[PDB]
Amino acid sequence: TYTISIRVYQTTPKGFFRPVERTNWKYANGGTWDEVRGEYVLTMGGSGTSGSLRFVSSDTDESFVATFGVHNYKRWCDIVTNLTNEQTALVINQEYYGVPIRDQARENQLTSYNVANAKGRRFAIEYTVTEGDNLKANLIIG
Amino acid sequence: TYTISIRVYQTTPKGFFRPVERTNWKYANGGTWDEVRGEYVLTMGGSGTSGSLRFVSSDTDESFVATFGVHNYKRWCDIVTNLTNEQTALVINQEYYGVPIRDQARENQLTSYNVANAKGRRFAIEYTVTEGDNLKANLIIG
Amino acid sequence: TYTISIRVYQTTPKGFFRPVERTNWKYANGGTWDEVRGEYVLTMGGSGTSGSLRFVSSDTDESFVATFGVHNYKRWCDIVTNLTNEQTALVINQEYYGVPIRDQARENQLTSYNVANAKGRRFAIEYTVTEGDNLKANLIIG
Amino acid sequence: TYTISIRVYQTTPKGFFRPVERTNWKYANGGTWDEVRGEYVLTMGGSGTSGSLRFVSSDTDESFVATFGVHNYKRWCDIVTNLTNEQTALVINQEYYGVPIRDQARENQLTSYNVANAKGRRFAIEYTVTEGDNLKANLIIG
Ligand SMILES: CC(=O)N[C@@H]1[C@@H](O[C@@H]2O[C@H](CO)[C@H](O)[C@H](O)[C@H]2O)[C@H](O)[C@@H](CO)O[C@@H]1O
Ligand SMILES: CC(=O)N[C@@H]1[C@@H](O[C@@H]2O[C@H](CO)[C@H](O)[C@H](O)[C@H]2O)[C@H](O)[C@@H](CO)O[C@@H]1O
Ligand SMILES: CC(=O)N[C@@H]1[C@@H](O[C@@H]2O[C@H](CO)[C@H](O)[C@H](O)[C@H]2O)[C@H](O)[C@@H](CO)O[C@@H]1O
Ligand SMILES: CC(=O)N[C@@H]1[C@@H](O[C@@H]2O[C@H](CO)[C@H](O)[C@H](O)[C@H]2O)[C@H](O)[C@@H](CO)O[C@@H]1O
Repeated sequence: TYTISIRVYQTTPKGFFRPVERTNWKYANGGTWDEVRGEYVLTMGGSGTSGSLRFVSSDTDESFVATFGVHNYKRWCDIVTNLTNEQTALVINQEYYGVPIRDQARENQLTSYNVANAKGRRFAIEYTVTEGDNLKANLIIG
Repeated sequence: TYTISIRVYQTTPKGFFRPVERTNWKYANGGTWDEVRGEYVLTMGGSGTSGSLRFVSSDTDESFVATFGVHNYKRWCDIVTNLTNEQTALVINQEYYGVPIRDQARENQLTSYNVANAKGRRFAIEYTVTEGDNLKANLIIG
Repeated sequence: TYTISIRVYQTTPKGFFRPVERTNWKYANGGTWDEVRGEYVLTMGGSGTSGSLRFVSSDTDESFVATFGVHNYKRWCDIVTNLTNEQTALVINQEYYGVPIRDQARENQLTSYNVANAKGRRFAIEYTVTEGDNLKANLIIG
Repeated sequence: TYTISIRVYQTTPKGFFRPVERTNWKYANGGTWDEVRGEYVLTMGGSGTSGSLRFVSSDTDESFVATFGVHNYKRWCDIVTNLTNEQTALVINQEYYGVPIRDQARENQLTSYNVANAKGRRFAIEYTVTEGDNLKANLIIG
């Protein structure tokens, strides 16, 4: 059993990103999302699965999906932005198990990642605890 | 644009079901989940899509996925229980758009649905507003 | 350090009670309220303090304040209903440290309590774990 | 009836402030706290009351209470930090109605306020809508 506990930081008062979706991939006995002490907690039944969070800023027509998981006993993460309306977290979560470019992101087993949207705003995941059963990450909205 | 506002009634202090997942299907320009005044609000960009909520009772090894949507401009719902660990909301939500036994439930455009798990616990969805752009439903856990 | 973890059960689809306020009394180094895995968690820095939750049903003009605490190393609880608009949780929480009838409720160190409003609806607190540092209770809305 | 909708911006991934308390003062027919689309919404029954939010960073031994209200039909705000353990939101909210150094802050009817704690961290409230029945404010944690 793994947990990934996520702290969300919204760093600029320009626009407002709100949570809109949280998904669980089906591998390794699946997993759950819990809110715990102001954090988003992804619990997974083993290595080889993941969960996604989608955030939307309707003020500025911006959005992103942040995905967190464990691949071969090492944590991984990715962010997808410039989302079409068809790119919900349900859709994006699954792409990490069949789409080569997404597969590669997972295989990278990154402790940190960033990507910018077409509007120039950057998003980042930073694992602050990178080892063990109880992993911790910052999700930073630029 | 459609909304479905959901009030959750957990009626029996035997076990405890907690929210663990909320998904959005990709059709009809997708959708979002919001928490508003203690209610779950599914917003959708048109007719032909849906969203799912999974709840889990860890104390009693119970779980269910409740799905809400609009099909051909009429609201629909379904509940799936007796879940395997591989049946996350991500999985179940998507099955309503390709799996015949799930497709048919969606096509029924039901204003109410009730089901029991193997342990005899009943789960129900009852729409209280069944027409118009802003729909309302009770989710009742027995 | 004590925690009291509270599971809220709303048992009838008649009206809808939503959370509106959560307060902490100042004794024993104060305390906090956290949402953890769908539960309300009151953490307190020792014996001799408490915290309150207020719920409101605007559909039916009903409300109540449920208070939980530890007095002389034994848990206690009370519910106040038939609230005036001036009876917020902030007000009610404090009354257990100066108002004789409220003082008495606290001194009772009850594992369970119930009270009905003028509309005939009953509310109950039931401690399921009554001893130790990590206490658990059901808040049942009739 | 007044509303104040609050967007929280936690801007620095050094420490983590989590919500721990939300209180309502008793004047002007009281009020409520709601979570709406990722925002905190304080609703009040008239002019002359307020509500408080306490946030705590356990990692860094930091905390603050942010208070929002309407005084003589104009919005007001204040932040208190460097809190003792006895200074819960319940305590602080009430002090704005009898304690001179707090009364004066309320009477200032400020559209913006900023303060630093002993460790040098800045906290700010900035109203984005300053007139009418439905007010809006950013709460910025530095
Ligand atoms: C150890 C590990 O991380 N393995 C993953 C593997 O996860 C496993 O998937 C199977 C079903 O395919 C099953 O759910 C099992 O419980 C999981 O541990 C992934 O399938 C692949 C991605 O293709 O990556 C690793 O091998
Ligand atoms: C109007 C309606 O309810 N139609 C649905 C249809 O939804 C549409 O799907 C397409 C993509 O196929 C697109 O997303 C469009 O925006 C939607 O309105 C569903 O595809 C089907 C599923 O069987 O059911 C109706 O025809
Ligand atoms: C052990 C216990 O429960 N004692 C309470 C007492 O709590 C204590 O209050 C003082 C300040 O008065 C201080 O905050 C200390 O940390 C607390 O443990 C209560 O004051 C009284 C109620 O009047 O009840 C017990 O004695
Ligand atoms: C209109 C206004 O803002 N007045 C406030 C006043 O609020 C009123 O308080 C009384 C009880 O004293 C009652 O609750 C009424 O509904 C409120 O409008 C405040 O009491 C004072 C605090 O100094 O400030 C103004 O006068």
